Amino acid sequence: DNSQVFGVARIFASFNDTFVHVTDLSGRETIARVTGGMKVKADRDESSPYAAMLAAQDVAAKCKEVGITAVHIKIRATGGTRSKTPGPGGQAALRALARSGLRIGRIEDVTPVPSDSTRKKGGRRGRRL
Amino acid sequence: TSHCRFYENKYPEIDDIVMVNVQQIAEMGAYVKLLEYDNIEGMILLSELSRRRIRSIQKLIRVGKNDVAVVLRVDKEKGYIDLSKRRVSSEDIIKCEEKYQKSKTVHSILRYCAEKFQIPLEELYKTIAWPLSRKFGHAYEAFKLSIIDE
Amino acid sequence: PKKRASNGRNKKGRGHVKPVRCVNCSRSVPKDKAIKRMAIRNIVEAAAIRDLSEASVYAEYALPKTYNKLHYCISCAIHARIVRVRSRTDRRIRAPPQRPRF
Amino acid sequence: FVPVELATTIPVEIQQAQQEIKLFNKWSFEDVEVKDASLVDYIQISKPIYVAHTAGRYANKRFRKAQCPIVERLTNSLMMNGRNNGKKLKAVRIVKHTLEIINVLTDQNPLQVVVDAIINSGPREDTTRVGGGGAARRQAVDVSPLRRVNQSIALLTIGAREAAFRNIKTIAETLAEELINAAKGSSTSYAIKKKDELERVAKSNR
Amino acid sequence: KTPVTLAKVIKVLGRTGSRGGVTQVRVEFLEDTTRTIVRNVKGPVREGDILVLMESEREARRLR
Amino acid sequence: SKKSHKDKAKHAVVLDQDKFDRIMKEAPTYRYVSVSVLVDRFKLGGSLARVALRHLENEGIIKPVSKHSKQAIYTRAT
RNA sequence: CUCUAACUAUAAAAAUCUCUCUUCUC
Ligand SMILES: [Mg+2]
Ligand SMILES: [Mg+2]
Ligand SMILES: [Mg+2]
Ligand SMILES: [Zn+2]
Repeated sequence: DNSQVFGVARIFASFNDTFVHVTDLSGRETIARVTGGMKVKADRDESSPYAAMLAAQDVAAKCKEVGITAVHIKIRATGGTRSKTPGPGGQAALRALARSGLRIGRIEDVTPVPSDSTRKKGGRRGRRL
Repeated sequence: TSHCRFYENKYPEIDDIVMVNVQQIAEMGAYVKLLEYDNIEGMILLSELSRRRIRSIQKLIRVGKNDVAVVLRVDKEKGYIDLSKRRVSSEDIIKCEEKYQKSKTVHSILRYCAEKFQIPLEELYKTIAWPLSRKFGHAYEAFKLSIIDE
Repeated sequence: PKKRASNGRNKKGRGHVKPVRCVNCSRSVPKDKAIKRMAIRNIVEAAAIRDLSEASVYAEYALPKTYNKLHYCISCAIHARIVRVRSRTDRRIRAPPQRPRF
Repeated sequence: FVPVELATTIPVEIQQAQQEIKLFNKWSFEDVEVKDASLVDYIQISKPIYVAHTAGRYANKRFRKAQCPIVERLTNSLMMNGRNNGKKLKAVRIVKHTLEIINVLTDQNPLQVVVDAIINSGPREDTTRVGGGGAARRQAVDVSPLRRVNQSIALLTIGAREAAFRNIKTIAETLAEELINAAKGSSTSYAIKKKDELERVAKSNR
Repeated sequence: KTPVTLAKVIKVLGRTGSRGGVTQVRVEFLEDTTRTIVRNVKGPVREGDILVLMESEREARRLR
Repeated sequence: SKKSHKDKAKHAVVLDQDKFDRIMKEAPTYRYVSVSVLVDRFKLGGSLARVALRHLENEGIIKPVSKHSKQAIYTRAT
């Protein structure tokens, strides 16, 4: 190591209100819980890339204040029962973290996936929007 | 002269709740005066206007009335107010109503002197407002205590 | 009338198939008539591969990818442009539409 | 300096040493430039002109508009709400009087004042109504250089109009004062005010 | 803060938007010419122009 | 319709001795004075404003540079 | 006559409808 302060970004990117929540290597001690909805006013563009980008920039400022420079991102979607698909905001949050000085390492896909559990929501014919 | 803002300073603070008076609508939204803070114009954007979908606009703004809202960002350099109507709690709406009525009562009280003695309203309100609003609460309780014991 | 010889199902000898739930509309549908797309994707796009690269220790990273197998319904698939209504004589061509990227 | 003998002599101020072509024989197309590097090639001060009115065929193609002198474009856009439509002669005299006024108050070669007002008055980020049906909301977009220039100039002339209407103040003076207010970042200018409002509606609705 | 940025378009990426008036453009920044970004611009554009951006972080997709 | 104009007289069309002195004193220190610039300072109605302007062009208090109808450009002399 | 690589992203609302229907051999 080059005397680095490693961290984990572990982005959670649903289809609404992208989450950015950095913690230590132990994963227990949280830093900069600020999310996408924190930085947008509509309460509905929370999934938009702008919310995630501003959240990531504020996280980066907090990390520079606390010394964490290089990161280990754990990209997450809602997964499980819900669509198994990454949200649009989380990727933009990851890019914004990449820009603002910080360094990356070992980006991970930590999407929780079931082995056909949980007879899940929707009914037979499913969504009828 | 209806002037000389109710509270300590002319320029509204951040994320603060107000009730506003509507005067005109150009095309985007409406930059309308305020009777909760100093009379500097505060502008509402249509994205932050109606809880229901935007199909009729003249019935929800009702130009020339009092409407509860909350100011998002304030420009204290030369005077621009970004003002928002939607994200207001159903329980804080009562807070806005009561606070606006209290400030209205203060305005009504401290106008009689300025018009009876033709002295500056701003000067008299500046003299009176130091023990008035900042002591520990609104003026009305202080005025009632004073009439029962000055 | 017989629209498709294979009944548009692709079961033909199983009697019953285990249903699967659509990714978007959440409709239960037989797993064979559950039009399926292997969404194999790089975890970030080319507009950010650079941004991540110069902000990366461990030069020339493998940049791990994300894989998924989307089990659409048919209504979502036709609505969300995955499957297209083709002409009568062109239905009988089951090859993928000619090398998406060449 | 080189007075020329003729059977009919054009007067001295028009005849003496004017191989330095001037707009109205008082202001130089030299010593004036575009302060912002972005808008260059779209504020055409390169070609010297003696009268801000030419039989220009400046709308046949997509981008022959940028070859029109900026002063001439201001003249043609000055006369909107064209009860005065046509009547470029009076527009030319209005803008010429405006240039004289700008020369009087803080001279600074009024050509440079016009350029500075254009630079400070053209919005840089705008919005567009592309929200489909349900969530009718407006989204941010960047502004093209020519679009920036046209918005600046039209906003300036419409501000001159709003000042001039049913007002003792003459439109030459109104437009001149708008150019003083727009040369600096003064908020009293109507054009700068609308520019800032549009910039903010773009900023907030990214 | 005045973080105004300048970028020269190198390729016009057709025209996007339901209105049919907004252009996608691939602009390389005048500063740090090695980097390119695609953004939306309202108004007439041609390659070789230089355009002004208040923000340079935002990547612009199709406007639906 | 409504009494919203609330416009006062706002003008004295014919000068007095006091306004005569104010005009002849504030004639300099103004780089530019026009008909409506003179109207702006409330000291004249405006029809006599140009009368006063040309009457300040008697001993060269204010030099003229352009003499077009409805718009003449006058700058203080030094 | 030797060839197995690249990807994006929308579902607001929208009901109803009167006559009068008939003619081809050289
Ligand atoms: Mg449907
Ligand atoms: Mg059928
Ligand atoms: Mg099938
Ligand atoms: Zn489906």
